[PDB]
Amino acid sequence: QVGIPKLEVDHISFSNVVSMMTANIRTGDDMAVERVNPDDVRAINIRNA
Amino acid sequence: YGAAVVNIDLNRDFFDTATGIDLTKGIPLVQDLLVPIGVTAGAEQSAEY
Repeated sequence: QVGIPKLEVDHISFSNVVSMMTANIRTGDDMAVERVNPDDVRAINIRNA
Repeated sequence: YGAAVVNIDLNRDFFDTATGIDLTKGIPLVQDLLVPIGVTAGAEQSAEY
């Protein structure tokens, strides 16, 4: 037989396999971009969707 | 003798600075006449032509 889900039944199980990251996910290398503006505001194509 | 190169320029003596023209660059260049809107500074310069 296959093992019964722990959440299926009313017993309390005080040991479980907790998935976890090996280290902090906040490395500190936050993403940064180079925004570069339109050259002429008049020249922008607002049109077409 | 020794004239390296001989060009046919617009006459500065006639198109004087009183005309607002600046011929030293080899083209007429009148500042602040047909200046474009909505562009970064220095983008006006071609219109001086």
